[PDB]
Amino acid sequence: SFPKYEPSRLASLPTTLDPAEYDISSETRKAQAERLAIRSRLKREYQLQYNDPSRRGVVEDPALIRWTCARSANVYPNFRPNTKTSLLGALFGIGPLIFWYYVFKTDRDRKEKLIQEGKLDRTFNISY
Amino acid sequence: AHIEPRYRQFPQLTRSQVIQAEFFSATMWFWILWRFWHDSDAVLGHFPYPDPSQWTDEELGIPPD
Amino acid sequence: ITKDMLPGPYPKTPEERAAAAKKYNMRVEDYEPYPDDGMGYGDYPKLPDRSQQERDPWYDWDHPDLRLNWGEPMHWDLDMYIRNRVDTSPTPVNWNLMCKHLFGFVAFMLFMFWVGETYPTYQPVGPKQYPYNNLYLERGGDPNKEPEPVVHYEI
Amino acid sequence: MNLFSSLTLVTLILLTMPIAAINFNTHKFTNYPLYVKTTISCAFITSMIPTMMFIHTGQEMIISNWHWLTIQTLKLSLSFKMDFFSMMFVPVALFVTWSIMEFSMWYMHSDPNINQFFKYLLLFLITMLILVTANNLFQLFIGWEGVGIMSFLLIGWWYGRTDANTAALQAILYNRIGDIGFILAMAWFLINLNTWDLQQIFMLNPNDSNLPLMGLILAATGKSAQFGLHPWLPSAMEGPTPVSALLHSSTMVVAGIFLLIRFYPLTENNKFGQSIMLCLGAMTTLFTAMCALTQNDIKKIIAFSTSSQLGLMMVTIGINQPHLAFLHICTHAFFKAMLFMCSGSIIHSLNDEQDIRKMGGLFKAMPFTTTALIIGSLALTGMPFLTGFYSKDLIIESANTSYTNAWALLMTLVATSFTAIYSTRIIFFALLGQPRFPTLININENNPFLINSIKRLLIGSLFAGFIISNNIPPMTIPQMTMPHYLKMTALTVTILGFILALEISNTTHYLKFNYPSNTFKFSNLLGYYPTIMHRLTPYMNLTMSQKSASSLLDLIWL
Amino acid sequence: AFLPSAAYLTHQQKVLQLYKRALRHLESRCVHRDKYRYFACLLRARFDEHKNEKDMVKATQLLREAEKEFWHGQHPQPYIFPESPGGTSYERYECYKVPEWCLDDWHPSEKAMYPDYFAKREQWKKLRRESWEREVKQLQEETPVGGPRTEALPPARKQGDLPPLWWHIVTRPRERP
Amino acid sequence: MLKYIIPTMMLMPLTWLSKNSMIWINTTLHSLLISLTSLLLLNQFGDNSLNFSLTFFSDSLSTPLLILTMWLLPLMLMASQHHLSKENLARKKLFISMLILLQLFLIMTFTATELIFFYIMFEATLVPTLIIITRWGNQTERLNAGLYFLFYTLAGSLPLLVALIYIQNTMGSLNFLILQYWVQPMPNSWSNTFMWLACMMAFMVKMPLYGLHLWLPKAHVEAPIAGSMVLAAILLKLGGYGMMRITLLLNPITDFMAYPFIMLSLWGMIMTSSICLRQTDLKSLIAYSSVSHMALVIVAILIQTPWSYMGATALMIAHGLTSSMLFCLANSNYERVHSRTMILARGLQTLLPLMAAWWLLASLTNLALPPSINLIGELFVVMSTFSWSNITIILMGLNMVITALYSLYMLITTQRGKHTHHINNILPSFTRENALMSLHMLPLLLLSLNPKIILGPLY
Amino acid sequence: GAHLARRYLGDASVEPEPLRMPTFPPDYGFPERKEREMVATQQEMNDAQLVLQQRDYCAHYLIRFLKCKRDSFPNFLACKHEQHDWDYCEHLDYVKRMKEFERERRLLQRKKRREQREADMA
Ligand SMILES: CCCCCCCCCCCCCCCCCC(=O)OC[C@H](COP(=O)([O-])OC[C@H](O)COP(=O)([O-])OC[C@H](COC(=O)CCCCCCCCCCCCCCCCC)OC(=O)CCCCCCCCCCCCCCCCC)OC(=O)CCCCCCCCCCCCCCCCC
Ligand SMILES: CCCCCCCCCCCCCCCCCC(=O)OC[C@H](COP(=O)([O-])OCC[N+](C)(C)C)OC(=O)CCCCCCCCCCCCCCCCC
Ligand SMILES: CCCCCCCCCCCCCCCCCC(=O)OC[C@H](COP(=O)(O)OCCN)OC(=O)CCCCCCCCCCCCCCCCC
Ligand SMILES: *C(=O)CCCCCCCCCCCCC
Repeated sequence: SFPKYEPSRLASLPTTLDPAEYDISSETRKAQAERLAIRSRLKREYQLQYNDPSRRGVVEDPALIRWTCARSANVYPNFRPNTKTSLLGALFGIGPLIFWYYVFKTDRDRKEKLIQEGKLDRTFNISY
Repeated sequence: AHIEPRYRQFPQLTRSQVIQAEFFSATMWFWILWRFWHDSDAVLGHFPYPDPSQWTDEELGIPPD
Repeated sequence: ITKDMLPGPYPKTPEERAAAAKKYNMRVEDYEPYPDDGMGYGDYPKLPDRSQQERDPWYDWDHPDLRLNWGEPMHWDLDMYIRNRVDTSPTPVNWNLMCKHLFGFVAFMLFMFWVGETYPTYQPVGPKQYPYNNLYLERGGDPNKEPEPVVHYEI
Repeated sequence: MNLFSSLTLVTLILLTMPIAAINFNTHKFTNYPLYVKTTISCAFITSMIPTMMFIHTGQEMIISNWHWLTIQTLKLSLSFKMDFFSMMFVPVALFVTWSIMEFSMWYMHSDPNINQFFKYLLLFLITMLILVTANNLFQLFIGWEGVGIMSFLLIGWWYGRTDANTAALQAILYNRIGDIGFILAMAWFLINLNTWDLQQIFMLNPNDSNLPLMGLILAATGKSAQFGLHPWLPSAMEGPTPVSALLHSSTMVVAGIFLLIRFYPLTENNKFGQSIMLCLGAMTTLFTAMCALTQNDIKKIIAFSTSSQLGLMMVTIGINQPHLAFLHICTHAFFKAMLFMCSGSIIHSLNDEQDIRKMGGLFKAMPFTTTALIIGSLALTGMPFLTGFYSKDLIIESANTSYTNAWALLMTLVATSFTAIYSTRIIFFALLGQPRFPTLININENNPFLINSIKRLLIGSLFAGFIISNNIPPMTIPQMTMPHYLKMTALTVTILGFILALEISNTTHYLKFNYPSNTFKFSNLLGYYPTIMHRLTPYMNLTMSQKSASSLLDLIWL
Repeated sequence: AFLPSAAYLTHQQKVLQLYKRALRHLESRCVHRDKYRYFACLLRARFDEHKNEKDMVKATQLLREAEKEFWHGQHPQPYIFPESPGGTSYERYECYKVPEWCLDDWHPSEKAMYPDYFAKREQWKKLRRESWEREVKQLQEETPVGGPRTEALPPARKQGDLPPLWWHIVTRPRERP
Repeated sequence: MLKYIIPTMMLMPLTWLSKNSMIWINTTLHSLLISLTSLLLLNQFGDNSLNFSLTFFSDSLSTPLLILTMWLLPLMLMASQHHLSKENLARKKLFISMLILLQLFLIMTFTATELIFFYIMFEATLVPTLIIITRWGNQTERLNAGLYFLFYTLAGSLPLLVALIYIQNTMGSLNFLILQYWVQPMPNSWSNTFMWLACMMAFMVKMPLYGLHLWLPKAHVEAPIAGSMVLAAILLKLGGYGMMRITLLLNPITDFMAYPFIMLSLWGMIMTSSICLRQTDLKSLIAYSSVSHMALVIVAILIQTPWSYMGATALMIAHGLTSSMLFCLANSNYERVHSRTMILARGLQTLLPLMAAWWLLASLTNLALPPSINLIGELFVVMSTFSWSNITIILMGLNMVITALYSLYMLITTQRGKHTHHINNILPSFTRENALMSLHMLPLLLLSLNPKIILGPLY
Repeated sequence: GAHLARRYLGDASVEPEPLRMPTFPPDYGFPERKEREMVATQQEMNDAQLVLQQRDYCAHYLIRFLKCKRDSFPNFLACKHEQHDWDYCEHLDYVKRMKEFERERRLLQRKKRREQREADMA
């Protein structure tokens, strides 16, 4: 019939073409009502501090503080050296260093061999 | 007095903007017809493009052997 | 802020998972962490990788430019999925179909320029002819040496 | 002599004087935009005298007036090159900018940061005439990065809007990718030729100049929106209308083309650089003109128009005809600035409406705007003996009659037809037919600022090609002998484009609803190129910028 | 899906939203007004063919393949209104929308430039601060246990009181400063 | 040099005998007078360095770092006086005394005629900086950085000490003037390989090197503003100064010992710049930018051409000014919103237009807008590394894209977009803060007029 | 443009290639062929600062036209006939290039029919 839309990593499926959006069951009513309840409670807890006149400053958001503490602090104490961590720290850790090492060493050996054989046009090359 | 905003109908026009727009449209077609009447070769062609097959073998030096 | 709202290690027991989902302010069923391979995410919730461009714009947001609320557990790459950056939104044409059309179009235009460079078009003329030994002294020839005679003839 | 160099420097110092005025302020201004417009009018009048006394004798010079630095063999001096390119570009740029600022005194009147806007626009003009007059690569890099940064600041003018900041950072990204190649060219000339000055580059005249010309072609790709580094020029329509009119149609975006025209003695002795310029220009002028066929925002359509004209400029450099390319720059400035001004006059009249599907019926509502939009479109397409005829048609008259990549020529002709297609598309959806805009008509254009600002570029778009092409000296030999099917090529292809697009436009009144074709989905989503690479290349950067770079290596292992 | 008041979309709301998005994307496809108006009555007939469908599972399936029809026939760049999200003039003046509390940080030499304005702003702030504790003690006795269920707020009940959480909605910046 | 050391020491009785409301004014005044005095060091010559005594000398490498050092003290006194207002008066004088003592150590670190006096003053600069960072850093969480400082002491300064004592026994002197004329070529041997690592790794960590930069986005974060200013502006540049002195003795083994570390920097500036695109912490973003700019100075010293030394010392002066101004802008928002989170306070051009102008100018100098000396240093290093290898321009130019990308992102996030609603303590800009931004930026802009005084001894 | 089809779709053996031609001697078929006279002196076009592409066998018309263009300032429409003279003689130079091309094509036809006559006869 029709071409079915293919989702991707950078092209998500729409809300309309997802089947689980069309759930009518009461457990989905419970989950949606609890999400609405948590969101309404957090909205109320925010805008009681936001609309307060006696507060003049920053309504601190512990989800934001928790996000920054996860992006900075929680990186080392939850590390475990295993096969996956060591192989991925050896691929992107000492891989491209070795790559550019052999590339630049090859080109510099080529250029040195051409200079000591009188081949490289180093005529007007007096700034270096 | 400015141009009043109007609703669901044709807006007010000034005599001056209409005569200037007609004047520059006449200026465009005047300049086009003028330089087409005087040059007539920048669009069509400056010189004749000769036929290579219509040239004789003596001026080109082709001895038949 | 204090410690029992800060992130911790990977949740193993289900009651630590419940304590974290209460800490991260979300349902326990939605709360899934990153898998404990040792990459250091910790007990942070694995949000399903939706760009903030995808959100409801007409919704009354706490952070309207971010399309984000107060107390909502943010995405791990929230700095990456802002509307100034990486988007994951649905597109009218499929992703692989876009990649196929782009690669076929670009490679076919490259191949057609290679074909036209292989077979160049020109005019039914001879070469352009210049006097004075192909303009020898004009093109940087030395005045002491004398080149071969470049003589052109009438036709 | 003493007149030429003096008024040359007086033009640039006069352009810098309102910057000192706006920086030394205490009062609230007695119409500072009028002051900057008066200053740029007088700077135009000032720069007219060196241009006239260049047309008299051919008088070129260099003003290496201030010694700045000496790195052991490299004497970097403040050096201004007054040649044919500066003498034809400076009056055209000042005339266009003067019309853009008299436009902006009407269009940008509601903006409370109008003095900052005119300040930034003057800063752009100063950096651009630093670019086009520079005699070494360093001062040209100063003007180059200056027009890049003022492009950033004038795209992101409504800095609260997310899309404007996104487009501005996008333009900076693609321009710095071009700057990779510009710095490659500077590095090559400093190492192999011991100079950044143009004179020693041209006098030494190197033969192995493939690598610096590849650097310059990458620089012109980043700057003139060639294919691969193009989409920032359609993205850059998120800035205001006089920004897109002055900067991103006529003045800034020709600077990569100007960089390649500036280095013509290296390109005329390197056939490989000519072939790469020809292929890249034909690819860009095909692709952007094809994308312009199926768009609905009028600023996007005219941005694809100016990028297709830049691709055609790259084509006519690539056939070793640089002076025709620069004549096409000086020609293109007038009618493309006028087309953006008339489109923005429609936009401001129709209460910030830019989508052409809610326009129409403006032939008799906005008569002067309709007149000038038709004249700008006909100058764009190559109507006989408008200004766009005196360069672009000659481009085709040298693109046919030369040792040329054949497919590049065929795509050049397809682009020439597509120009007529999107031009009559603009005239169809925006001027013709019956109205589609909402019901409260506030349509008005009777301000002498708007009318005179479009009027002077209208006089330019009518007469300037004739005047300039009869005032410039020959620098090549014009190829004037060709068969009649080859002389009538560009006109016939343009009229075929008009006929095909009129048939397309008259298929829209029919009461039929067709499913979208794959060509329509390809050209409407911009060859799928800003949809993929703007998602994929950031993704593969930023995860790699977080997972392995920050977290794995530089927080745990190292 | 994601809404402030309801936790979901009703089937009636889904039908109306799909009808509206279909007409908008259709008007994007069908530029001219008489042509769109003809196809708009045709599409209204197509939507009113199965308006009277009692079976909600069958109506669910019909709505699902109607979404597939709408996705197969959508315009790639539909007409977005300029101040609608995705529009060309959208959030353009947000750089001009200064919050009101910045007036508190002015110097008194420029506060004295507008005497009536700040002399009235003092009693605006007075009104806010004597309304705040009354509307807090209003919200604390009406909110159920566990917090409020939905994000909607109750109005001002007594005469003389003000509605709760009102200051940033009333004193918000104009859309064209 | 004794006309500079003695006024810097007289700033100690000036700061301890001053009246309690006058101790910022007096130290700022007399340190600005010392910074005006600091221009007498511009008596340089095209052949000879300015050689004062047996203990102190000044070529055109040490002179601009001295002027920047003596200029940095009044700016640190301006920057650090707000958040010390509720401090005890005696603790405030202790802070000012540690700043003065750090300047005192630095201005005879850069002029050290002999290399072990350079080592003593070089490792003497760490102690007042340590005390400033850990007594006024507003939070101290250094569980991983203790082991890294142990790694700095093991792999760094102690092999340098043993190597300098070895040169003292071999050459008979460590006078740099004598070592200009008594230098022997250091040939290929394993003894000379460990000699090269001992002479270089202390300064490699001080730059910092990529992979060894683990301390710098911690020590910049956990510090007060004066500590971050002196770390970014001067204390990284001790490594580059020491490399440019000690690479005299390391020829010609440097010509094959530079190849690993050059890779570590040429890829490293690709990574850390990219790291700046994913920073939640603004101060950490400026720290990783400092790593991404000192990688070029490492490469330019290791390739040892004239253009590379000229570009490296110009980049050192320019980056000192620029990154010090960036940390001061980060503090001028942190003193209002009380958090370093870069996504917290947005849209600040709607609220602070002149401060957003300062953000714009510091970003344009950060991304090397010509003709600024950031670009002059960047550009000359790029030219010299093109002469080293013609492929490296890619790794240069790609860096010069990403260096632009995070520079404007830092501008776009903090200053542009929509303002944050729940933050209402955003005060207008104090005249102190704008004066601090101008005393950073206006010298940096005036040095574009006359850059020849910051291009080193071989201009 | 038909010769492009003759060289690509046909054979390139009989079509003269653009890059290196004439492949035949200039006296081959021409009894006592004369040279191409240059009218403007080398020093005269040296002082006129002409482009190296413009110093062909008819640059003297260009020198007369540029002297007229300098001397008729500001009346920039007063020297149309000198431009016409230069354009007409450049046209004649292009015609001579066409004559060289047709000469080379007809001598390659002579060689083709010669070897076909030799294959038919011997
Ligand atoms: C030794 C004597 C020398 C004398 C000559 C002076 C030499 C240079 C000195 C410093 C120049 C900059 C000074 C102003 C900037 C800083 C303050 C500021 O922001 O003020 C805004 C304010 C105006 O704005 P506002 O509306 O009132 O309020 C701010 C707004 O709210 C919000 O602001 P905004 O967004 O509306 O507007 C900000 C705008 C934003 O505009 C931009 O960001 C655009 C800039 C980049 C693109 C354009 C330039 C590109 C490069 C080309 C030009 C340079 C080379 C030219 C040479 C020929 C070609 C090679 O910036 C400007 O307009 C600044 C103009 C000058 C910019 C210089 C380049 C900065 C870019 C980064 C570095 C680039 C390379 C280094 C350049 C070095 C030049 C020497 O200016 C003032 O009030 C002026 C204050 C006094 C200034 C004194 C300057 C001299 C100081 C030195 C003292 C010692 C020597 C004695 C000389 C005394 C002379 C009077
Ligand atoms: C209203 C303002 C105008 C001033 C009004 C009041 C004064 C009246 C007018 C008369 C002025 C005085 C007489 C003329 C001036 C003095 C002339 C003179 O010899 O001066 C000595 C010199 C001339 O140079 P020099 O060659 O003699 O010496 C150079 C110095 N050494 C050799 C050590 C390197 O300086 C000047 O003239 C300074 C003015 C320069 C003007 C341009 C400045 C541009 C700054 C840009 C910075 C970045 C550059 C990057 C680009 C570099 C190139 C790529
Ligand atoms: C003549 C020779 C021609 C040679 C051609 C081949 C070489 C060049 C190849 C193409 C390189 C450029 C294209 C890829 C990167 C483009 C990134 C970009 O522009 O992102 C834009 C994106 C927003 O775009 P958009 O989706 O339109 O936003 C509006 C609505 N959201 O904005 C964002 O998402 C923000 C992202 C911020 C961070 C960017 C991370 C990626 C950085 C890419 C650097 C590329 C460096 C290349 C170096 C090459 C060296 C040789
Ligand atoms: C042979 O055909 C010589 C002409 C140049 C090459 C072919 C160009 C074909 C396209 C141009 C003419 C189009 C006429 C509608």
